[PDB]
Amino acid sequence: PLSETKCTLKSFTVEKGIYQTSNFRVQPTESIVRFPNITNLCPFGEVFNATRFASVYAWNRKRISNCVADYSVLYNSASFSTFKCYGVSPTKLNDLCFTNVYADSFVIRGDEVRQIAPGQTGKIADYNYKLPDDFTGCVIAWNSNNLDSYNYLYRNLKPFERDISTEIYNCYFPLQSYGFQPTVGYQPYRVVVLSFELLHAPATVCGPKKSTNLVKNKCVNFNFNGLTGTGVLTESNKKFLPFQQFGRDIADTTDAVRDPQTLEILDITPCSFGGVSVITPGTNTSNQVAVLYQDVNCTEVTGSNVFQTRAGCLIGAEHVNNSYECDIPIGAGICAVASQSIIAYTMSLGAENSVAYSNNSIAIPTNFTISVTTEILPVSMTKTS
Amino acid sequence: PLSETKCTLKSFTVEKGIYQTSNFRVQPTESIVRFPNITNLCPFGEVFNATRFASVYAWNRKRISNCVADYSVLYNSASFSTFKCYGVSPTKLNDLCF
Amino acid sequence: VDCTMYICGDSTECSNLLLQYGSFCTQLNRALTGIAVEQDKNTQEVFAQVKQIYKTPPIKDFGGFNFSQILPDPSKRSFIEDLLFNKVTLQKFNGLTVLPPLLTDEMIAQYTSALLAGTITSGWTFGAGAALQIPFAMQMAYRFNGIGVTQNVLYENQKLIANQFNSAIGKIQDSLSSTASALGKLQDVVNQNAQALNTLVKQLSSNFGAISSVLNDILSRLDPPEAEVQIDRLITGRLQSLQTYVTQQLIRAAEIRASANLAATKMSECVLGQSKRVDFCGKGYHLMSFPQSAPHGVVFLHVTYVPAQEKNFTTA
Amino acid sequence: SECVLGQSKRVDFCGKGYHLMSFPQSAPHGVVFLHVTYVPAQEKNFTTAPAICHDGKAHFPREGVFVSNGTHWFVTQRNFYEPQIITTDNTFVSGNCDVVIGIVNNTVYDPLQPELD
Amino acid sequence: VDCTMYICGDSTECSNLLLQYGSFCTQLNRALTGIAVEQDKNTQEVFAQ
Repeated sequence: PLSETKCTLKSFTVEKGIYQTSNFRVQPTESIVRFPNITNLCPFGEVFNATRFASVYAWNRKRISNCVADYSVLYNSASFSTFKCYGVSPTKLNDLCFTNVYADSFVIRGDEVRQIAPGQTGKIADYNYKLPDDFTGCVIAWNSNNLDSYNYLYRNLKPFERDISTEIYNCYFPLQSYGFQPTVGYQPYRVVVLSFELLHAPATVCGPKKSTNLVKNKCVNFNFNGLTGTGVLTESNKKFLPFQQFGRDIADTTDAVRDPQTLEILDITPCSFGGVSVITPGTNTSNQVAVLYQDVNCTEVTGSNVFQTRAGCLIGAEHVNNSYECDIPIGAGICAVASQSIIAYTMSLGAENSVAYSNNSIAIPTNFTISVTTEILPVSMTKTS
Repeated sequence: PLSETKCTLKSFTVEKGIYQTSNFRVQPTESIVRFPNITNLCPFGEVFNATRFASVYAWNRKRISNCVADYSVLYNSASFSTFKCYGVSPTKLNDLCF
Repeated sequence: VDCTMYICGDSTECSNLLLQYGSFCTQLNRALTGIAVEQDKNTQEVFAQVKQIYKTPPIKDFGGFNFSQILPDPSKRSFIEDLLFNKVTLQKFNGLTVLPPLLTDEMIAQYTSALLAGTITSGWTFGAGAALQIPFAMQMAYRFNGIGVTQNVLYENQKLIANQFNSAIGKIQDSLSSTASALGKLQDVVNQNAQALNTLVKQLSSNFGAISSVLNDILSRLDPPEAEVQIDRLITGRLQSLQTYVTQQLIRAAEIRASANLAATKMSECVLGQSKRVDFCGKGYHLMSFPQSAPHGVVFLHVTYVPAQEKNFTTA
Repeated sequence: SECVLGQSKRVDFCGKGYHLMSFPQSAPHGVVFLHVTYVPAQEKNFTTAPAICHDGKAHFPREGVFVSNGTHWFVTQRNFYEPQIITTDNTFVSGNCDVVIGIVNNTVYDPLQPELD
Repeated sequence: VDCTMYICGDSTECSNLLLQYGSFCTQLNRALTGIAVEQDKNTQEVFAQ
């Protein structure tokens, strides 16, 4: 414990007093994961392995839910040309649960395959398809001209807008078509986009996790359905409502959460942390040191001689009985080297006398003493420039 | 106004005093635009529809002025490949004077 | 406050990202511990003005004055100090803590009783040396003679002055028990400190330009090469907020230090003696002062003498 | 300004006791005052009284206090023991001595009367 | 001083991009009104004797 002082003060000798060296937190163990019950593979094959994908005017969209989705079986393949995820790490989607999945699909040029992105301008980016000032799940575009090489058509609209009309709009029809032939600038690509949502509803789609057992009344680390946290889990007198998935008081920290597999509400609280403070009698006098854990009941930790005070728990100092003058302040009426040890007493304010008061007696001095008392006052500081 | 006070003070009850709830400003109406009167289109075609583009030793340069320009008729087409404007947005160029 | 825990919140990635910002954390910790240690100096400079813990005699024959409502009760604390402690209606979650004061309210209520017992029993003397007992009526005559009115005007009017002092103590006890907003000068300080801490804790739900306001989320669904910039945005925002808090706390603690200096001087010069400074301790001519503890301050009760029912005379 | 150039009557402002004088001293980056103060010592307790009955009059001290060492009454200054016979040149008189609470009976001298004989 | 008008200047997108900075501006407004009320109390204490 002492050496942390010699390091916090960048010195080999520290004077008397009480310093703050560091904090302490009971590190959690045996991390748990708590994912939903429904565990069935999702049919992405009935999505990516299709052949009838509509044109750029009526680009199709399908929904995905109510399963568990293996993503590492697609992302790590050479079967796609551009696999670019926006805001999510592709190697991590097997830990994040989503509420829904929107898989949109169409077929466009291989040159214009770059314009399916938020922040790009061009023909389809401005007339056919767009993404908002936010992230989608991922973009997955694979070359499929082998099975495609006219029937694919394309034209201020907004992100995720559909133009179904094909009319002449000064008489000129604006629509146009592709060409499917192995003859580079017009080679077509089959492209899809996956869109997710995070922390807006109960989640149903995520990857193959274990959903290990549950613990209670312990500082544990949990991966609770894409919401990761650390703390002690307790039981609540409070009760949520049928439409409540978690709770909180202030500052975005989750304070309570219901189970996804048992619908049971548990409270989450930060597990015992605090500061540590080392009361030292000065290194020139000795080398022994006392230590105090701030705002801690030392039922959670060395424990050679323990004294629990209103300031915290004090180890290394003996609680002596008779009050003395205050040597080193600790706080809340305690002050703390005497008799080869460190002592922690309740400081006293001075000698307790009572003047003999009577309604007919007076006390008058007979001698006097003149004294000289010093008093120091700073008047200037250094003129730094 | 009392609702604005109860809202600014994060409370359904407020003691006496004088609080500052918000600012206020008379919103303008009927915006105006004033561009010069000289409106005679200039030939960007005499720039883009050419073949004598000099090599990268004496890459040619020309000046353009004294016209109301037409930038959509160029940008909106599929004629070009790279259309990357450094510091300006192309769909805005029909509101900027140079 | 703990900077590495308020800012990051037990995220080693964020700790590494923040370690490259110099020693801002140590500097803010240093400032905060400076003001925390200065508060105890303020308290011991105001209250620890006495050398010995004087005591009051069991026989109470103070010339007819009733010091029962200001002298302590063996329960703790006096009656007026209890009314005060009731007149005020005052955490540790994430990197924040509230240290306790060095002097418990018991010790402060014992100091403000030692001072009172020494003032009623010896007068000016115990602040200049040893306590020299004197009957209370003679001390009051000394004070009257000090303000310019001969001593016989007290000995002829001892009963009326005792009655007026008793009725004024009653008036003060009533005006304290009944009226609201009595200790506004202390409730204001408590409210300011609590509102500053509230703003500090609420500044953790901001993005500052990042994708989210929670760090473990961006840690979960993003790659370190990109997570660097989002964590940096959150880090610089939280650092700016912590620095703002520290500076405003410094300013407010300087103001509180000036007020505690004023209170220490008022204790030294109005309780330990008799002030000849106009309107420094009360309205009128100063006779005496009695201190009283408080939740987070001090309350002086100045006893002063005010002339009334004047007449007109011819002069030369 | 208020302790070197003069004599402050403010309690515990320039020392611990009664202020007599002060001497300043320069310093590295400040100032050091040396306050010379007067502190009473070796106190003794006497019996006291607010006034004195004398032939129907109440005698109050002029400057000081009435003290008694058990037997006889003297007048002193309230800050030092220098006793003196109670005379009429140092005790004024006001009113009949039936009102003051705690008057003691004693004799008050009159230095004109013996000079008349 | 008013934050949203000094630093943005009546631009809705600037106000939107600023709302993400917590409540710094409310805090500055609070400080300024505090010193204003104090400047009033100063004269109230000096002259109303």
